[PDB]
Amino acid sequence: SYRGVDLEKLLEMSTEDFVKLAPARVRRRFARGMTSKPAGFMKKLRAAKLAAPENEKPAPVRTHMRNMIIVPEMIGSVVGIYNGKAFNQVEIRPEMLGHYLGEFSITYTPVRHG
Amino acid sequence: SLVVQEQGSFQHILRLLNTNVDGNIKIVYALTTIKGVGRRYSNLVCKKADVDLHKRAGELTQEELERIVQIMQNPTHYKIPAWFLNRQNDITDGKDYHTLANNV
Amino acid sequence: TDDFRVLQAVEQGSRSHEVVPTPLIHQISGMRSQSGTNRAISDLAKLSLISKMRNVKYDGYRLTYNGIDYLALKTMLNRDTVYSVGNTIGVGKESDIYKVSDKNGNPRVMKIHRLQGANWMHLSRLAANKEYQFMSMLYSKGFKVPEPFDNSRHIVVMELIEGYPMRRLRKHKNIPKLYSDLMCFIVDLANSGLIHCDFNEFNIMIKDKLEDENDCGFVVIDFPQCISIQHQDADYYFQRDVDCIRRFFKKKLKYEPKPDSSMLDTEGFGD
Amino acid sequence: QCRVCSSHTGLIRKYGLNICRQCFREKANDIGFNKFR
Amino acid sequence: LDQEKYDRILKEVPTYRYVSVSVLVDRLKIGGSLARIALRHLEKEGIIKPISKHSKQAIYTRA
RNA sequence: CGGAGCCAGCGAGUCUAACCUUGGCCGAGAGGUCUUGGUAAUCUUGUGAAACUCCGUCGUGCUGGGGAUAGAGCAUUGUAAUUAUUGCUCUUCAACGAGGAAUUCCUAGUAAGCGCAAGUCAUCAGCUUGCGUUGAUUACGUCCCUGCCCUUUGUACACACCGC
Repeated sequence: SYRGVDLEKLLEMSTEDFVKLAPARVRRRFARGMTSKPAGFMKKLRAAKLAAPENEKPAPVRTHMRNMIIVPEMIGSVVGIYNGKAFNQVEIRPEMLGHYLGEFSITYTPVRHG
Repeated sequence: SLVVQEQGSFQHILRLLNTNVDGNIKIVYALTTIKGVGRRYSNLVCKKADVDLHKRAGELTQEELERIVQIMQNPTHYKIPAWFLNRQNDITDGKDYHTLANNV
Repeated sequence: TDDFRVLQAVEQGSRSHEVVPTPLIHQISGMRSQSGTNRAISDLAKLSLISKMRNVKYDGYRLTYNGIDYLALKTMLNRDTVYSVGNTIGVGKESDIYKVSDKNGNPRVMKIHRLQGANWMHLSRLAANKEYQFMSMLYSKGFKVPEPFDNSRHIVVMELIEGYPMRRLRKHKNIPKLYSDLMCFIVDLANSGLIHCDFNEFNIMIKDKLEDENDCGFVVIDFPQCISIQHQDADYYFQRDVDCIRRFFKKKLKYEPKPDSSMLDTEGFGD
Repeated sequence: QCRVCSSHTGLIRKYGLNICRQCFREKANDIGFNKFR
Repeated sequence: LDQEKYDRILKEVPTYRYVSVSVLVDRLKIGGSLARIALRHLEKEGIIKPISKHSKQAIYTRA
């Protein structure tokens, strides 16, 4: 549940209704605007979702736009997020809504002292 | 002011919401002892309960403790709106919670 | 071997006179031609290992702090010591402390001393020798203290010890025995004939072995403050040690003494 | 950003005149801020 | 515990030639807050006589 | 902490743009709306700053000192705020009981405490500079330490012997 809402009811929501259920950061992000190129990226994303076999994982789509709000349109896709060097493929969950894509890809090696 | 003296009748340490409260501080700063409750929260609760907050917590009747607990489980029904509570606009339920002391 | 031997020779070409001219470093080395001596001195000067003092009609060569420690490293190549150099933990007043390692791979501690022309070097040498002999006296008496490896003329190389100061130590379980320890150890100091006036929180270092056997020790580093009991002011020095222990154990460990602490007149019937 | 002679080092970025502190003291005798006290 | 703290104020204040804020908490019966309530109450009664009054310290005199 | 009183000065401000903003309504606030004044000793501005003064709450108790850390949301600038730019609300309340070896600066409106303004400024300072408010102690002596020089001249053993 994102606001106490069932999952499949969330899935078929538009972007703007998810802004109607969003926190202040997501609302003010979408209220200023969005670039035209992620629309074609979402068309490629849904085409690769249409290239998915039944009862399995979809085609992983590689992504650079780390600042994009995970809208419930993209729940279930296997996405390889680019950390600055490499792509990391994670299945988008309903637990991942409202987040940037940058929150799910570590961009550096850990520092080991002791 | 007038020295209003009481023949005993006050308890040293009360217990409320499963947590020990010292019945010698002001009621704001005695209910501040429990978790999830600070200074202004206990202050506004006891102003909605109309509690004399210059009175200490030993001179407080348990009926006002019941009023304070009723404002604990009902903050939004007693004209304390959403800005004043702990967990506003949740993700699990979409509601406003004031997370209490031992329920964290 | 050979270049280090000739650098040792011009090290030995320092204990002859004052600020050494060019032909003495030519001839004390006793090398073949202009090549080795002049290109070696230029390699010194470009690495700031030597400097030129031109006092009228007189060339001379001024050794700074740089071009010494190599020889000490050579002196420590002789005595099985450090191979790799450099990790800064602590820049003190009369020494700079580094974390180093041997050929064997164990990390050690390199205290270089910087206390020119002869006197900076030589007073660093006297400081290193004095501290090495004081460390030798403490370990010979049996004081728990870091074990010295060597004192490479003015750079002291010793062991590393797994400890952390008492300011970040909340408490232990055996607090009254720790108080009896930090009373009886100053008693042992007065029985040595000395009083370490800076017996503060930052001095006392505790190694922590286990939590069951309780076989641990202590490390006390108060070297430019130890004062013999014969001096003018040792009474309240001893009392400052005792009372800093007591005020720390009252403030931090919340412990008050049930036995009365030792005075200077108590410890006058000691050593 | 230095828009005069590509001299970002020490811009005086105040008031948009944007001259480096080297060339600001070259052109110091053209504006009028000179040595009094 | 009302009749075995309160009247010791009425014994001690006529004893003490000087009664102020913290030479009346010192009896180790009361807090520093209600002490000034007892000060104003003895102002109203008359055992305490005002010398000078400030919001942090107030000087009085026995009767 | 809660009220009240409300004292300055240096600056700085928009064009072929969105600067400084007064005032009025909405919002707990952040902020938002609607305008208006000022290209400036004119408006912002009397910049009603902070420290300060008074009265009440507190009562020495890591306390009602502290505010580090963390949670939740809400707004603002920025295309983009995630490793949170920042502002607001509630909550979570850590080390820290005047601080070692050692270290810095300083003689009157100076120190110290305080804030404000201007540049860094798309947003914020704990960055730098000037301004003003309150305003100590104690020297007005010294080369004893630290050095810095200034000189006087005993001199080069004018390079000697050696043991090595």
